[PDB]
Amino acid sequence: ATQNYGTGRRKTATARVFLRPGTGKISINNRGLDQFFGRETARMVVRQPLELTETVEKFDIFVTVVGGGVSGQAGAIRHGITRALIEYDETLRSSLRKAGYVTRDAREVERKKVGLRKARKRPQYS
Amino acid sequence: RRRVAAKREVLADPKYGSQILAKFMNHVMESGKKAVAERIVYGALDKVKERGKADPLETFEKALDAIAPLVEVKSRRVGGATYQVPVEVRPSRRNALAMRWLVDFARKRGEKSMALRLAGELLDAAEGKGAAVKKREDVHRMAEANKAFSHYRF
Amino acid sequence: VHPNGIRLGIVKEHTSVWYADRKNYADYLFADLKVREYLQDKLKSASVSRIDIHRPAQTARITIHTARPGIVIGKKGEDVEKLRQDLTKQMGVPVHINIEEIRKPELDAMLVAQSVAQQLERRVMFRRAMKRAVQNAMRIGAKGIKIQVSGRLGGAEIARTEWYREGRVPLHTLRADIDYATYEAHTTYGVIGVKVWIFKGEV
Amino acid sequence: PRSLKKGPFIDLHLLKKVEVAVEKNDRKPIKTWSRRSMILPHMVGLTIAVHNGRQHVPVLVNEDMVGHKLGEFAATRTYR
Amino acid sequence: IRLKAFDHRLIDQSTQEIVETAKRTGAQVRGPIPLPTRKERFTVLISPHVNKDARDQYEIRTHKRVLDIVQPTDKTVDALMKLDLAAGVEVQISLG
Amino acid sequence: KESMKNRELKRQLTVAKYAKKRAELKAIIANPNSSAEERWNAQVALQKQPRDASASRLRNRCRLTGRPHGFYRKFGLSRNKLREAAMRGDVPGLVKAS
RNA sequence: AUGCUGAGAACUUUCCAGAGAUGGAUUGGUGCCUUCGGGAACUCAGACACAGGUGCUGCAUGGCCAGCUCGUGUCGUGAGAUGUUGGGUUAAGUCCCGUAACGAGCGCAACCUCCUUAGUUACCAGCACCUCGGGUGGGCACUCUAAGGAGACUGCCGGUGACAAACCGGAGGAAGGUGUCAAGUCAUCAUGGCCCUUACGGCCAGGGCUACACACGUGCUACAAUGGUCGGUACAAAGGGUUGCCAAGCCGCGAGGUGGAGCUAAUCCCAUAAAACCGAUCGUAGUCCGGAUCGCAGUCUGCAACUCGACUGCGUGAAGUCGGAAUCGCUAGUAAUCGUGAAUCAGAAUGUCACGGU
Repeated sequence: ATQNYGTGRRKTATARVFLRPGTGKISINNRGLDQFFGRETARMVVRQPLELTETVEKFDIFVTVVGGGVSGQAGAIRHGITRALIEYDETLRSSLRKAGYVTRDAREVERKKVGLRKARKRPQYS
Repeated sequence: RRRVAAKREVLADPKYGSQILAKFMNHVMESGKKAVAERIVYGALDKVKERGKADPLETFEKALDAIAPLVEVKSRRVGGATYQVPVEVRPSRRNALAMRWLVDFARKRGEKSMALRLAGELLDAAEGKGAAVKKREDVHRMAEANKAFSHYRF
Repeated sequence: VHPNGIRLGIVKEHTSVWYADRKNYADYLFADLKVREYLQDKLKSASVSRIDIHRPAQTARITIHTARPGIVIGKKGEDVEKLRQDLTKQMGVPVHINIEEIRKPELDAMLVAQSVAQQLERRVMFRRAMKRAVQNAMRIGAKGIKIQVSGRLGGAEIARTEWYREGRVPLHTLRADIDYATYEAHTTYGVIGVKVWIFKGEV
Repeated sequence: PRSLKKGPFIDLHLLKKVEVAVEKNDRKPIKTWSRRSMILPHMVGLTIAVHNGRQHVPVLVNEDMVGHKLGEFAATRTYR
Repeated sequence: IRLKAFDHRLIDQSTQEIVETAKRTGAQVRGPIPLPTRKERFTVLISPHVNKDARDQYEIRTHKRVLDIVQPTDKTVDALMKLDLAAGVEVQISLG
Repeated sequence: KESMKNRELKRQLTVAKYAKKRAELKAIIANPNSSAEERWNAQVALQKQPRDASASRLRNRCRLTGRPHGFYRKFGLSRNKLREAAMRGDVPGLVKAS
């Protein structure tokens, strides 16, 4: 069927999309997007691929992804919009290079260095 | 000496529909909270026109008229007096001084509504009678004694 | 920073493979000291390269990888109980002692470093002999031996890093192995530590 | 800390020339071999000298004392 | 079955002698349940002069495995308790 | 020094010399079940009964060297051993990773 | 650390001159190998010798940005030089082509997304159930933090350049070009010219190391207005854990000593918490942020809190107003304000804090 497995990841996650076709319905983390979130702007940043792939009338999206911070896996809703849909078809394949929202940025907080203050935040010298 | 960086502007605003305004959460983010920033990123733009009669993208765009300079203030040596460099420059220089210093006069007002003491200066550029407009006309007539120094001894 | 702490795994083996529990981790760490201090001052004859100390079923395990059995072994176990008693009475657990065969022993580094302190104290020459330490141990087998000599060399104010190198010995990589035999002893004047960097073949 | 979780002071070996010396008159100073050693709250008005190694100090004790160490008659660091 | 073993290389070679030698005797023993790397960072000093800018990294691993026997009668857990060590492996056993 | 490394090392058998009166006198003090007359009976405990019965003057060191700093809970040894132990292989499981 | 000789082997030496060790009344014991000879460890002990350097001494006694040297060959009378210059390039002694030079070692460069089998005891993507916190089968596919792994390109076409190192541009695809500076330790292993030599072989040691009289290596914290005082939010939560970590606390405004769910921890003790909504009366202050000697005094280590300690309850006693003389120093994951749990088995180890969600 359309009973698939996609995964968005920010801060070492393992996600669950219970995806099916429909008409533009969004939900996240056993909640709605108007239910867990609100008092932010990061909800409809994901609108930017969503309205340009014209899937606002075709799919039902429920990407549970947990962990991180307040607006940290608000950076994971960035990723998991088209992963479990390009495993269906190949229409929007080359039409998503303009956005560029899949690469898990490895410029996060890596290994801990002594002598410095943080990863590569340098201390006071003379 | 090679320029290795690649200019990557990322502009996609969730509700506001701007063109050049979207990613500006950098000095509105005062190393703190985003939920504190929610009435002052766009909620203050929903607070500029509430005493006015327009759309808040009307007045924001026209900051590239009279608080943007004409010549540049970088210092250069030949063998004598250190000459600055007046020239007609591309918009990335003069309009860089038309957005970030317009908000930089926000502490000597100190009024009610933290959301209003950031964006209570933007509507003053309809005639251009605010705070950043005084220093832009200082630039042009402190460039009379320099304007011939572009090829000869520059 | 140490290179020899990296290859604990996919190339060589630990010599202390034993376990007690997380609060019990330092009970058999009491017995891991006094065994090596008896081979340094006393059993210089049939010198020792590597010592494996393990805790098998119900007693202990110490294997002494020497070179000469004819000085130790005599007439079917006359000194086997003499190593079994003089060691394991300060050691917490007793040791059944096996003896293996390391025929052609000129390719361990400790089997060369613990043979030069017996040669430098009685005024045997300091320049012709460190050449001939690796002129006659390089017929078959190894391809190169470096010996960094930064030390005494007759004169008391010397920081001359000597250049007794013969072959090709890279000492930075892990597949090309690094040997490190830093024995130290007291010559007639001046503290001299015998350092040996024999390079065998890789893999 | 240092509250009155410890109410009394029943110390036996710091005692046997103190509690017995009530019936005997007060003509000799009770010498002390510590910077710690204390005595009863019902004997109030004895003399204890600060014990460290060279010379002794004037020690004056009145009726109203409840709190802490003997470190005030001679100081901790007595300003040499 | 729970053990108390060292690392990656002395339980992944110690459970190979357990499950196949317990499947030979007509019994059913389940498969290996994983356990990742025991993350703990260690910091000491290495400089001959006293120096605060010089620290480093170390670790001791601790890896155990969850197993269970469905029909408990196995001599693989008691007689092959002395086999499943080589040098310092201490095989705890559980009758599960 | 010779009259120092063998006079405080003997605290293994002198601090717990008694070792049976030292536990029969230090648990029910943490119980409020003692009566109002019984503030004194539990205080004939350990001091003039010669005063090597507390433990405020013992320190943890190395064995072969005797260095008190650099001592951890996972060893009986110190900071000048770890660089020179597991490369000769005196410590199990100490392996470099990330 | 000592060689010779000891009654009693060793213990007990708790108790008394100790306000402060023990010598000893030492409250009892004869032990120990049996040619029934002999032998040996110790609380202290009387002789001879010493161990201790705890002053001195890094000067005949430390070894773990990028260029420097050897060997061979040459030119030069020689020291010395060529190699390593130059021309085009490089994070680079990185190279390409030239070039009486040719090969070397060292620094540099490199070395430290794909998966069978997976979840005895978490819990709900299969689902009944649930207090919809999942008691539990089932969670191996619509998974719970992976041991170890094809891993990331001079790979390719095209315009420059001698075509050549590179340098500019395009792939795919919500991933594509990275051997140095007469100085701190004869002292954590070492090692000298003189020394204490009834002695730093004796130790229970009869206390006398901060007059404020300054510059400062200065280096979180604010500029009183986002305005002056809390017990509240979708909410941290596991390991070491057989002399340990120390429940909901009955105690509480805030003290979770008797209690103890966890005693070998998909358990938990600090177990409570995240800078959000519109937070109150009143709407812009050297002051209703302000307490430096006068917390006295409150059943927790337990023989050792007689004019001094956490417990911040805010009745009081202030100096924080655009950083200017001039300079710490910021070109990309950066300039940048949420904390550490655990011993030789007793828990106040602060400028470089396991995650700064910006």
